[PDB]
Amino acid sequence: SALLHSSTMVVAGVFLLIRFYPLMETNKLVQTMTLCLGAITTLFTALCAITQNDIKKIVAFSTSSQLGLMMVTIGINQPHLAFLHICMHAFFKAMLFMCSGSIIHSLNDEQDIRKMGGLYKAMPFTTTALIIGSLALTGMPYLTGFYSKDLIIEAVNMSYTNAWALLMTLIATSLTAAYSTRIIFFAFLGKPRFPPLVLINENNPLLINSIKRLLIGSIFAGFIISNNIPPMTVPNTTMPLYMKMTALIVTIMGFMLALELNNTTYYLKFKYPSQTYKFSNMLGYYPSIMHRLPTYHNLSMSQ
Amino acid sequence: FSAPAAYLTHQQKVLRLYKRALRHLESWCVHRDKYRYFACLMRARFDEHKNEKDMVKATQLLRQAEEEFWYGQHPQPYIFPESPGGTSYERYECYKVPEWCLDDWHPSEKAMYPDYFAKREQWKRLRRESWEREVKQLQEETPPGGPRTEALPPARKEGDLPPLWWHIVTRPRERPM
Amino acid sequence: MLKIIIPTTMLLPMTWMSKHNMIWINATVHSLLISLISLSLLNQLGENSLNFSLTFFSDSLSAPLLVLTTWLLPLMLMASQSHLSKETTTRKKLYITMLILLQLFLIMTFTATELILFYILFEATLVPTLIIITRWGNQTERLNAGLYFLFYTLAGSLPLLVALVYIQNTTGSLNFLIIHYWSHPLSNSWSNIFMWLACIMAFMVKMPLYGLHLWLPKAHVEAPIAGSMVLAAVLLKLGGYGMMRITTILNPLTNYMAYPFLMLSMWGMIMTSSICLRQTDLKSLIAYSSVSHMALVIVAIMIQTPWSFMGATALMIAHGLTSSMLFCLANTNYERVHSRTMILARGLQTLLPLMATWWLMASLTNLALPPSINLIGELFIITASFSWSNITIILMGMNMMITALYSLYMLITTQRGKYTHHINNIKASFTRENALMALHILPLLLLTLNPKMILGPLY
Amino acid sequence: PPLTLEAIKDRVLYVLKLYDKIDPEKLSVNSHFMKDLGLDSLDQVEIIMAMEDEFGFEIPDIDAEKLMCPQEIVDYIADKKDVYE
Amino acid sequence: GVHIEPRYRQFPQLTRSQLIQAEFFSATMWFWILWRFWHDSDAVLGHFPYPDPSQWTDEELGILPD
Amino acid sequence: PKYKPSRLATLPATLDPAEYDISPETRKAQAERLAIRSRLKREYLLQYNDPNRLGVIEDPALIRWTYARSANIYPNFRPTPKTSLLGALFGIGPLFFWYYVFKTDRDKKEKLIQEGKLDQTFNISY
Amino acid sequence: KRLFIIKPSGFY
Amino acid sequence: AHLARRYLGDASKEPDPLRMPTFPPDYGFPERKEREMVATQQEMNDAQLMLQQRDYCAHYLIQLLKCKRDSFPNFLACKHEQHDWDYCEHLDYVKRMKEFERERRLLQRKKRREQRE
Amino acid sequence: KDMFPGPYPKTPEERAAAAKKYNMRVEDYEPYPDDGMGYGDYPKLPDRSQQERDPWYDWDHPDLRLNWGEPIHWDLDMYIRNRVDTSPTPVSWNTMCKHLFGFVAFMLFMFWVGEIYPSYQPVGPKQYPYNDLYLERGGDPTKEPEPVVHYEI
Amino acid sequence: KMELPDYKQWKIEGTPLETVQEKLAARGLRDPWGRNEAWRYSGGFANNVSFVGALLKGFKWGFAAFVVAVGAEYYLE
Amino acid sequence: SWDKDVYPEPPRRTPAPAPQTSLPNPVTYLTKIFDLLVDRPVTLAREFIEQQHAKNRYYYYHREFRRVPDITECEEKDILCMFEAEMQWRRDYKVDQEIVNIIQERLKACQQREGESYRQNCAKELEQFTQVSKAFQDRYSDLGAHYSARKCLAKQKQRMLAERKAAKE
Amino acid sequence: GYTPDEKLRLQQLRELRRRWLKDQELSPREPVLPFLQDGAPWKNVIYKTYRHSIFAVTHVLIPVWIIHYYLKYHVTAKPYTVVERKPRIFPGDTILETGEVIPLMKEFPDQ
Amino acid sequence: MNPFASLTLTTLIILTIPIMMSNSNIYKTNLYPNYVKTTVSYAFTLSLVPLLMFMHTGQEMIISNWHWMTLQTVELSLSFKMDYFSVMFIPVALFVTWSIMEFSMWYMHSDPFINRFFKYLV
Repeated sequence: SALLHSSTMVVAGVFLLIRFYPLMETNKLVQTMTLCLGAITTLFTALCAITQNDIKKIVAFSTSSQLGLMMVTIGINQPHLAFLHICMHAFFKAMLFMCSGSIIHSLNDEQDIRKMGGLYKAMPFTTTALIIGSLALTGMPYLTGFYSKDLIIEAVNMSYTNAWALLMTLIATSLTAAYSTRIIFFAFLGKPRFPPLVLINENNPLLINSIKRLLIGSIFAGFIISNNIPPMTVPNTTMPLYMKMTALIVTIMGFMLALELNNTTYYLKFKYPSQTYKFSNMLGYYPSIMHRLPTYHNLSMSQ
Repeated sequence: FSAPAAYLTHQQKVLRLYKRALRHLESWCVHRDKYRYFACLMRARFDEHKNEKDMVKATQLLRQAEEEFWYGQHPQPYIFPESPGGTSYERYECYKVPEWCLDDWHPSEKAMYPDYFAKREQWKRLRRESWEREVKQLQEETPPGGPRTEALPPARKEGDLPPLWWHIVTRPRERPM
Repeated sequence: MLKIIIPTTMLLPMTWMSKHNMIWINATVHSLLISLISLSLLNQLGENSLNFSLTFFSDSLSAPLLVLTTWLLPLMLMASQSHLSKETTTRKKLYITMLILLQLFLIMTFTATELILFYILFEATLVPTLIIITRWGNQTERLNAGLYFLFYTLAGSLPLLVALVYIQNTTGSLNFLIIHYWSHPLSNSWSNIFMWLACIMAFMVKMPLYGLHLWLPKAHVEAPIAGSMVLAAVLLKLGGYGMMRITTILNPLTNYMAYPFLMLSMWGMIMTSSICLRQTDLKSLIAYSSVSHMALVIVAIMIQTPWSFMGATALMIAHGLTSSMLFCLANTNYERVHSRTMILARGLQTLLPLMATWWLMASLTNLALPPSINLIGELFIITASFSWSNITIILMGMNMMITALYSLYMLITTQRGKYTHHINNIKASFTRENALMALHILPLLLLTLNPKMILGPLY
Repeated sequence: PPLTLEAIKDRVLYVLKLYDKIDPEKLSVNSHFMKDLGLDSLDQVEIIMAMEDEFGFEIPDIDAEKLMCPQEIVDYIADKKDVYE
Repeated sequence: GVHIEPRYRQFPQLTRSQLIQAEFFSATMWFWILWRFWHDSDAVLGHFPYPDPSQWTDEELGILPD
Repeated sequence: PKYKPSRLATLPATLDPAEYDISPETRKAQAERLAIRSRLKREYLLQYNDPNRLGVIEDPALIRWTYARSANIYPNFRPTPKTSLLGALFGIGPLFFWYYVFKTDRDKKEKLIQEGKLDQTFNISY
Repeated sequence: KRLFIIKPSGFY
Repeated sequence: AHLARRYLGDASKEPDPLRMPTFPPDYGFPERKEREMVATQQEMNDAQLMLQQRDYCAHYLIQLLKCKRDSFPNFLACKHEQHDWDYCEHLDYVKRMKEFERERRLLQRKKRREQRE
Repeated sequence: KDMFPGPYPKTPEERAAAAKKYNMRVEDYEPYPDDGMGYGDYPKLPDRSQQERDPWYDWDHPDLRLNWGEPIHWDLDMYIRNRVDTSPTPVSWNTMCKHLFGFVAFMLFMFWVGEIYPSYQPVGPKQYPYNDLYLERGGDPTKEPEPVVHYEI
Repeated sequence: KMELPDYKQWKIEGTPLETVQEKLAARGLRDPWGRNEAWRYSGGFANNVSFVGALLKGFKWGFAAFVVAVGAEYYLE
Repeated sequence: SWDKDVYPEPPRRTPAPAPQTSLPNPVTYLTKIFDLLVDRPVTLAREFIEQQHAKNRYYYYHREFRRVPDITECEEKDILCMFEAEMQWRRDYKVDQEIVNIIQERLKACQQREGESYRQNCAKELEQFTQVSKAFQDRYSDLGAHYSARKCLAKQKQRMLAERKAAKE
Repeated sequence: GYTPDEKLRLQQLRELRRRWLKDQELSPREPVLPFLQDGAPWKNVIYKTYRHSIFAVTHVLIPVWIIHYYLKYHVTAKPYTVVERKPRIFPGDTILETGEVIPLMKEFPDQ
Repeated sequence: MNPFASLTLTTLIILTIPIMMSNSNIYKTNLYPNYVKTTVSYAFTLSLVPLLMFMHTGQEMIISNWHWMTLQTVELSLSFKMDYFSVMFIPVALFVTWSIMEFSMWYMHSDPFINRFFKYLV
């Protein structure tokens, strides 16, 4: 999942669209379709990720959201920016997945965040790596995320774009910080909830070295790549200040709201699920009705 | 596992609901302290009707609790990693190779582990020797219209092994690797 | 061409006079040698066909099929060794002779210059196939399957015989060369329409067409492994070859008369692949997959575009190899478990790893994984149909999806999951079985390197 | 780190000791929860949940309802984890 | 390889190198952010002021008097 | 609220009213079902744990299932009006529909070709 | 403890 | 802002981005000098500049590309050249902003003429 | 031979014999309705997936969750764990479908509205030199383009 | 062998479990597994940083490096 | 080796390197290393094999076919002349296909070479390919899978009749 | 709970199972069928730099030599095989034919 | 430009060497994952060279080494379009895969078919 379905296989479609950018620029309907589609994916996948109890599931939904952001970038007719985002995402999301794998291995195949806790100090190295990676994923300034995502948001705002697609991208940006706060608070922070017989041990040269390499990448590759590649996109130099800072503002809003809800989780107040929570946690019910009705009809008709 | 029963008693059904309710509540209450607080409150609710004697009333209460459980069911409850539905469920199933394949090993392969296969032959002899008594014992303890329950009898007399024991005893290890 | 025909004939006295311990060995040796000799025919000229004599000729369409048959015979012998090992020497020699006669007939069919000679031999192929199916079948449905196959083929062929004799009376010659050089367009008269139907229906029956494909499941399932191999590798391609030859004198009436058969095949591929999805018998699933893959070739032939014909030839060769391999794998599993129910044997990957790898590669070829010749042919046909009508892509892509689905479903159900506990007779794979699978796979993957050979005369 | 029979027993008795309703002084490997101790049916379900959460493997209800003796729980865990020592 | 011994109900052993590397890389990230921001903040903040319509006049824009 | 079961979402036993029936006849029926299950299980175990047995344990249920799915289909088939109607509408219906669609498309393209409107600038492969 | 691992025959 | 003044406000007086430019360039402005292109067509083709980037600031960008090619291995020795390019692009975007408001004030003035008549 | 599926049971005696053949209780046994579809006397087992079956019960076939000799569902292949699942869901089927379809429809409607009222910046169209790069953008060199002059503002 | 620690040492005292116990005592109930969950809220596990605190990991040293680096440039320029 | 007339390659214009930074270009050192460690031994092996080839110097010739009477100058049932003409037509068909391929190669090479200026700097190549495409399509298209010289003759005759009708109007 | 018969059977089965598991334990040795290729060549050959460099040679030097040599049979032989994008020309000097060009400039207000 | 083509082809070709060696004893030995990792690392180092050349100049090329088949007027040939996207993505993908392979060597250490796993990754 870390290699194929986080950084290489999943980006294949976006690469296909980028490779045909000279042709895609000619047509206009296709650009709008890509834009709207990507907006839908970002919103839906991030919304589902907010209420996922499996760490790998949260990371995978984050990957889907990122790919949707790249598709939106294609909708803004900004292919090179999308490719740059592909590179940066490959750098940091793979590190996030490796940290999740380390957590799972140390906790003896415990993938449910509800039974993971107090990992901030138990695994300092993977904690640092996850922190840096999540910050980059949320577009922390002067990180791999800052040199692609922030530019993508800026381009989307400063362009003739479907209004609702732009809105969905911005809302999705807050949800990005939300699921990051989820995978930080409910896993690394808090009190331990894992079973007894603590076997936590990340003192492995291979794991440390791999995550270290991806760390150095996540911290400096964005700057290096952006400052080395020849200029290919005309920048939106003059921009309203609030539009310029919108990415950071939305990220901060998401972080604050998610942390607030996580703190309220501490409060001894059990409450029954909301219908919206059921919708999000059931993945919008899509894998239920869209995986039973069509298959049933097809197989029954066939027989 | 253990031999199944024809039906579940009302007491058994309530106990099953009790475990499910607590586990779902634990799934809801991520923090341990939060769960422990509400666990006792839920336990009290069961204690409130522990005295309840009327079976019709108790059955009516059971129906309501299950309806409440479904409405309060956690959409994504925690499942143990190796439990059915877990992430690691059936993960090592492929590595589990039946023991009868060892008899198909080439003599060279059996030479690589001589002591083990020698002990394996002893196990084979044990199975054949006891098999006749196993079937005979089952017939003696079998009701007229065959067995009505899947429960199997133990070894009544010394020198005999529990009937139908080979597969249970020689089953694959949890982690073959 | 006698450099191939005469040794094939000489196989028969060898097999009859070979020692009981050397029958299979001698047959396999000299069959492989004959395939090596047949390899020379692949050196086709750019324009002119290799007209060896007045009676025998070859082109870039006939040569791949000839090589395929000469190569298929040894593998059929190897597969037949297992089940025909308790048979008496005379009957084993009889089976070998039936196979040799079938190969000889097919060679002559693919090389015959005269249309009536082709008809004679292509209908002569029924006798050995019928005998093989009815005599050496394992079930009780073998008799009914043989009846169905024989009667379907004859009901198709007899009007073709009448039509061919009519053409001989009118045109004056049935030689393919003369028939092609002296081609005359057909009108839209009812007489011409019925002549076209008579000339097309027999080959439509030969390569299973939706509606007339009922014989194929029975034949393939009931027939012995070798018989199924020929049935799904060459005997079906006989229809395609004959149709491609006979369409030369069936134009422009083909444009008007193709629509019924075209729609039948385009919907039939989807229908048969969906049937594959919900099959309980392994051999039946393989047979229905064959039906779909052959419906693709039927569409390609009906469209009559050069790309379609190239893709048709490539698909025919590829499908022959793949279907033969799939039947061989199913035969090995069946021999071990003595049942054809797909759900009976599960998790065979753990017990037999190498055979599982063979299964994987065969299934990948079945789903047309690039750059396999299967995909080359399928893609060429898809492009030709897209040129014919853009709407075709819908059905073509859906059929691709269903093919991938049912192939991977077969792989998962058989070579994945928890092993069946009670089945304890699954012994290690024999060297012969692995060699059979290798001799099925390696040639195909090598053919992918130089597809030009199997791309037909329109390359 | 293979769990040993003695280790499994130690952890089981540990969980039972941390249970305030179970007095540690009379806590024995053969202290039937329903007979030797005063634990009721809900207490049996609770202790089963505690054991399964501590060892991280779900105990089936049909098996759980018939696990009363602490040694029975220990040996069942040993069987599930394939512990022969 | 039993360098780390498993505990039962206690926080695990944390080797010195683990903590040193974790803190070093976290501090490296923070230093990188601060260094880049001090060197260049326009990327985050702005480089050129955003003009306003009121700034331009009708004659400056070219709008003739009614 | 309550849970409404569907064909693809069955009603769970916990919400099933029949599960809570403790009448004597239902208990006897459950006993009989368990008896049949136990008998079949005992037979399978006896064959399965037999050291002498070296082969597949034939399952009559599987044979019956395979037979009914293929062999017994036609013998029980009756030309009812429902069967005839459904067979017609799913056999020739789709064929006619696809024929109409493809014929219309082909005729449109041919019309464009005849008037030269259809673009074939680099359509040199067909 | 080195434990025998039941495997299918790999020689063939 | 301007969207609300066009979607929920007076769309007639609010400039339509696709329609713009609508009022003639000579109308209103007494005289307007045309923009001058520093670089030449052939120069753009020689630099193989993207058509999107072949704008009225192409000269600064070409100098930036030249310095960057020469600066390599150092990739931090063209900040001044980059600054010149984005400054020109800043002016171009400002000019476009003025074009929007030029149509804007003209549209209201057009209504004022209607009010007068 | 008598252990093979037969025709639709007509007399109650036939029904009992069929029930015995399939190892089912006479009360439980139910043939498919005699619609002429070729089902015959095969039992109409409950249409529930193998996933619904108790995962803790010891099945003779664990992966399929089935017992030897147990009557097999007609559509077992469809109802395998790897295929269509009919297990109960937390939310009711109608509600789940309503929520999914409503969400999709609302998304589509709002995207159409956003297309009606797009988001744009208050700037004029970007200006390019050489007649909007006519010649650069594959313009006929022989045919002089219409003049595109941009003035300084 | 891992040395299973004392079982008596696990006490809800101070831990939020005790606060829960006080709330239950007000209701008239007593938590029965307080000591079992004590280890989670005991030892080094008891003290954990907040979200904002966690994100600022290394900032002190990083800021110190930043200040030193800024001063180093000025001295060297 | 090949005919630059058939395969036009515009004269290369590589700019002169003018480094403006003291830092040494890694590319230069890497290229020197690559040359010394790879190109040199490869060139030496090439030289040895070329010597071996020079020793065993033999030539292969190009077969040329004389022109044969076309299907137009052929009797109705004269199968001998028809065979000759059909073979000639098929040879010419192959040659025309290869001409199309050559022009396509030119077009693709232009697309890659001109980079971002491909649209304006490949007009000649695009026009050439368009011409060749038009000609090839008019001569050989819709003939069918069983194409023949008679079919091209029929298509040409139909085209000529249509041209006559158009010119008469 | 467990019926006495069931409990007794569980005990007996557990005893036999544990015996089976103990049987599933490798003997002190697992006879390894009898390395002439790894004798003197692998006796005490260099285990650091030789190993690293021989891996490097076989995996890059030989492939790179083969591919660069294949260029001699591929790009030099067939036309339009390796097409390089025309080098971008910024106002300056070329190599084959030299020559220079330079455009005009606008007023430079500030950095 | 000549080293550009050579290196760009060599990266992909070197990536294939482990798959070829999967037929040797190295596959059976426990060194196969390490050999795979080192091969990927060396290939990434090689991929850096065309990246540096492209950064210095912008070199982009297409390499149609082998001609597959000429379908009438359509010629199919194995052609590697080495441009900005490919020349930059190859290093990123190789570096990520290198890190992932090290992590797999740790995480999948106990896996019975770890050699198969690494071969599949390659």
